[PDB]
Amino acid sequence: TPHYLWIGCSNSRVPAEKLTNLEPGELFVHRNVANQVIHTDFNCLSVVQYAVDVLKIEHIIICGHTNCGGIHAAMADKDLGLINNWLLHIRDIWFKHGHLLGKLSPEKRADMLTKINVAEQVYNLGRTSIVKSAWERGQKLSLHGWVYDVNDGFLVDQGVMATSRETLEISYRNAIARLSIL
Amino acid sequence: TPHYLWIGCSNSRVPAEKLTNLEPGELFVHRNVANQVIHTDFNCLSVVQYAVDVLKIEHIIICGHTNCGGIHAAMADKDLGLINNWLLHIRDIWFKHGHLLGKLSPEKRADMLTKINVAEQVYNLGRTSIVKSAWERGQKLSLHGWVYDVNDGFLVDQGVMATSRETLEISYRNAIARLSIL
Amino acid sequence: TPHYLWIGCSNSRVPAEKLTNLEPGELFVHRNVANQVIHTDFNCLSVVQYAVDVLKIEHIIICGHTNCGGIHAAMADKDLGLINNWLLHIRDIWFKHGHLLGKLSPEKRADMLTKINVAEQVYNLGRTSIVKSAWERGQKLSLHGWVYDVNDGFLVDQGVMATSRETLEISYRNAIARLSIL
Amino acid sequence: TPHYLWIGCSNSRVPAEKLTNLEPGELFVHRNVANQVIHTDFNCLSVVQYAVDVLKIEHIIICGHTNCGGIHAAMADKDLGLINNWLLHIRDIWFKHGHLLGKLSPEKRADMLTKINVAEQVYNLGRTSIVKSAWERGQKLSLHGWVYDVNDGFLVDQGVMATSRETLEISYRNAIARLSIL
Ligand SMILES: [Zn+2]
Ligand SMILES: [Zn+2]
Ligand SMILES: [Zn+2]
Ligand SMILES: [Zn+2]
Repeated sequence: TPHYLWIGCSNSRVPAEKLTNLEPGELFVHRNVANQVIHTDFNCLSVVQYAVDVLKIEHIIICGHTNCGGIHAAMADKDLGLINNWLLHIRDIWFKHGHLLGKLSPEKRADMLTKINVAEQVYNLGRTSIVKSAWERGQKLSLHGWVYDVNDGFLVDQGVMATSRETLEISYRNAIARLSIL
Repeated sequence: TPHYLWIGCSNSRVPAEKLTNLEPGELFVHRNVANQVIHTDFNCLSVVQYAVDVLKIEHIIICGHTNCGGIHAAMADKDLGLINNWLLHIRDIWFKHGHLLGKLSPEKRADMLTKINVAEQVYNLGRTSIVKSAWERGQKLSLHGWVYDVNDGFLVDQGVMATSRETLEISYRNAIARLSIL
Repeated sequence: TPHYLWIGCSNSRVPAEKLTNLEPGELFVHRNVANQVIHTDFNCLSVVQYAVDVLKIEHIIICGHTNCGGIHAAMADKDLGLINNWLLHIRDIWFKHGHLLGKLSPEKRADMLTKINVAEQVYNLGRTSIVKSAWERGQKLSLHGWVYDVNDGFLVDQGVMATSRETLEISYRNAIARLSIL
Repeated sequence: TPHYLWIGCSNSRVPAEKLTNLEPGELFVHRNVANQVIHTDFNCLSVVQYAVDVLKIEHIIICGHTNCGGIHAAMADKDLGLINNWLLHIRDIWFKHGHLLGKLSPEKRADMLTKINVAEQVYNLGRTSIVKSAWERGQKLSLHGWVYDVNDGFLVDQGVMATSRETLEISYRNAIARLSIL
């Protein structure tokens, strides 16, 4: 059985098995554009549920990555059909952290939004009743939100780790605080 | 750019870049429970849309797999939270083809539904207006439905394979016809 | 508090309060294009849940109606953006009952698909774990699927009533049987 | 044809054709819990899309309402199944404006979030590529955000009102600004 859920980007360069060292078959995997955990996405939350409730997975990694098409698209004006809907959530995050991102060098803005996004998705994941329950019923379950850079390993935006709803609060607000340091 | 969208199951026992000899960086990936393409799932369809429109991918592989817990769960009566919703589509598929599955021995059954599912999902994928437009505007785009025999090689063909909406009808209906007659 | 959930079409001529005689405030209302209950629609199922679990509603009416734009669109070839995704579920129903509908007079085909649709949505609704639970925990909860005709009151396609998962099976397969009589 | 899409809450205490003096047959309606327009909700957005593209509606009224159980539930910690997912968007809105709501007395709070929600939802509705395209192609389309005071008249203005994407930014941001400053 798998012990890890990897929520990553569909992006071809970011596959769990090569960013991780996990034994073959340890990785339950969900990938979607910009590694989102939208509150009302049955797709992702079904994986999270199946992971958490069927497989009793104890680690969920939301891995985002740099130079992520989703993030760029989120920030772009292009009509990408359904992607617009999907990335609107990311734009929400973008707008929510507009103070911070406005400051940043336009190019780095994408990479910040990637870091932030992961934070937000973990925050989303961790506020899921799926995860909140796993915890509430004392199941061990750690959420991690990382950002993998194509040319750099993990951005050490480590930030995003929750093992409880409370640690989520701290980690999340903490990560957001860290990222705001500039 | 990658050349394949791989829509597969979140089941680790199916790592795409490994089980195809394809390069890492060549598989745009979406995985979800029982590798579904639900008409109204922005998650998957965003991946597809990103794949088809942004990456201009030419091959969408929906790859199911045997001993897929998704498929098993669909056939269980067990309340698996959000997953029940997700898997009710698979149960539609089960019941849609209940007669075929009725005829089958109750283990063959799972692996049949697994194959059928791939077909249904290809069919869904191909009636996507995303995929349909790609085709309508001459975008070379083939849909492929495979099942990875988890305990084995790899059924590099469920027969379902569409390079157009019409080839979709044929391939799919033929696949179903076939799978209904061994 | 409301005692009835009305899942109807967004169609302006089909508002619950005027097709029903219910006291002001008795109607929890969800309407969407072609009054669907898609397994993985958080929107509708949230209303169903809220209805069933918060409001302890004891009656869910999926009211469809004749000359329903959704149904027509379902059957039509038009690109209606997100509507295509949404009505693809209805097309599924259409294709699932293609034998029956193929027979029918093209015009009546739409009205049959409307009757069928309601059956299917109730079937969907009733296989929801929300409803299955209400029942499993002995809560009184009756699903009704009707089809209101603009010029005729209810099509007496009465069919579609479930007060239990078993009655759903019967009512549903029964309704489908009735509709197949031609 | 109807001239208004009414996006409201499933709460019966809000019947649209009645509370507006509008004709029955003039309100295309979507209702859901806390009258949300989630970027990735095909349900609502299909209604909107049908409204905007098929019915060529010129007014989308998102109408929230006071003592909205949706809003209350969002603010409760209670596990309400699928509804938690649905309401996590409202909780984002709550927390997004936590400071404002922090400042408020904990009852004003609900009715504030109710108003804020309408604004957020209008904002979401207006960043819909559905609505954005209608505008981009000169379709006369105004978005309106109202709150029906359930115990009263009707706040025929939350201030949020957009006839374009730019008027969307202004109206929305202004609404938020306002609601943050009484
Ligand atoms: Zn990416
Ligand atoms: Zn599987
Ligand atoms: Zn209709
Ligand atoms: Zn309400």
